[PDB]
Amino acid sequence: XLLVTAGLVLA
Amino acid sequence: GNPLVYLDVDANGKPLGRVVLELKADVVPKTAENFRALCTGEKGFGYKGSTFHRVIPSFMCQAGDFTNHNGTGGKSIYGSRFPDENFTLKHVGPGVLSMANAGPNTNGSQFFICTIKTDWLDGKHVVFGHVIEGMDVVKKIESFGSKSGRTSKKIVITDCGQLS
Repeated sequence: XLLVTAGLVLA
Repeated sequence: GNPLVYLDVDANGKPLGRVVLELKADVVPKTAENFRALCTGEKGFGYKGSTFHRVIPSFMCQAGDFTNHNGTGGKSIYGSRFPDENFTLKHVGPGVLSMANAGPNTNGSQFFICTIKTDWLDGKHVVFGHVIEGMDVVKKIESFGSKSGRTSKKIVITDCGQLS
């Protein structure tokens, strides 16, 4: 999807 | 009375210009102070020389991983992680400055500058400032990204610091 994560980037 | 910081950004060694960020220390003092100190390098580490590693057109530009340079690292002035201070400020539009994380209470050093309203992130990411000048430079950064987030050029924070 459209997320802003730090390690496991998700959909 | 709020802090002001800058990022001077290159693409493959070619200057793109300056981005000037206001940090909303009146709302999120603890989160603003982390970002300010990572820009000045005053704790002995920080953003200078690190990259925008993940850039997605019409979404956001992500940066701040000065330890691992790949999205897995970064650290704050308070240690590896610090709590979500509050969710008072919202992801209202382009130019919002907000913390990346890996779930609740995992703020470190990574951040993003929005290139659209990212309101689905409200309540999940701590917003702590916004672009005052240099949104045209953010748009140049954005142009070097792709839907996958992979950049076509190496986008480097060649200098950073405080202006206030």
